[PDB]
Amino acid sequence: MQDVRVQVLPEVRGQLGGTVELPCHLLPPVPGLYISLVTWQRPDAPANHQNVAAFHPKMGPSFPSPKPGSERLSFVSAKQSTGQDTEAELQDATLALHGLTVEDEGNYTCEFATFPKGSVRGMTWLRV
Amino acid sequence: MQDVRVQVLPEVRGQLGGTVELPCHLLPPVPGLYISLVTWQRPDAPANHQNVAAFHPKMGPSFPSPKPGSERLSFVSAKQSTGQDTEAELQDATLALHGLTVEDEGNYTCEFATFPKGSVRGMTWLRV
Ligand SMILES: [Cl-]
Ligand SMILES: [Cl-]
Ligand SMILES: [Mg+2]
Ligand SMILES: [Mg+2]
Repeated sequence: MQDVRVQVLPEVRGQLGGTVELPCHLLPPVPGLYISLVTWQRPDAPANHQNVAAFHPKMGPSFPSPKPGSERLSFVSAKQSTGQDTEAELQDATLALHGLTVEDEGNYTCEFATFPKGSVRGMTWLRV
Repeated sequence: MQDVRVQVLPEVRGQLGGTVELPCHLLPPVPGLYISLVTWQRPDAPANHQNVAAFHPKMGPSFPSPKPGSERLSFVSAKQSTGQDTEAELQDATLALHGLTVEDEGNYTCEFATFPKGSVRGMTWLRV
């Protein structure tokens, strides 16, 4: 079973008041690897305020910080299961920020909690 | 819903050739918080070799580094579900190292991947 790694861009440039995407993908495809969770964190934030977005395969997204907050964040492509007919897909963890503010600038870390490989991460600087 | 934090000791002293435990507990009890995964990492290791142990609620433990490796690691108290009669318990992520070697010394990070709160961690220096 191959190791997995988090593919990101090192820097993304956004426009104030606009939307920007932070690509994040778990590579390569590894049959049998289970993605238990994905999170986005601001690693330079106070330690108890690092998590800004999370995604669970069965329960979907959460946004455990008021800023940027649910209203200004979306998982662009991640899918949760909503019934017997639908399966989760967390491999593309790309995050969008909406209504960009100056306080949104900085480092963002995309982390996949996987089994059996454990947790792996990649970091992007959002420049606004 | 209260934030959760990882409770650890800052330093644990082991004896060469012996067993040592690294306590790790997710606090406080939070009704509704789901623990998706726990991992133990060596944060000072090369980046692609940080994960040394993982625990999934349904699939149990994995040890994605040859050292210390499965033979020399155990989750002291974590429980997986093994059927309809049993439920997982990951809140106590305490790790034991066995047959301690000098190469085992250093920082160990215990991380819980939770929903909806995201991923939180605590770090302990194992002194041997
Ligand atoms: Cl590999
Ligand atoms: Cl709180
Ligand atoms: Mg928070
Ligand atoms: Mg490995």
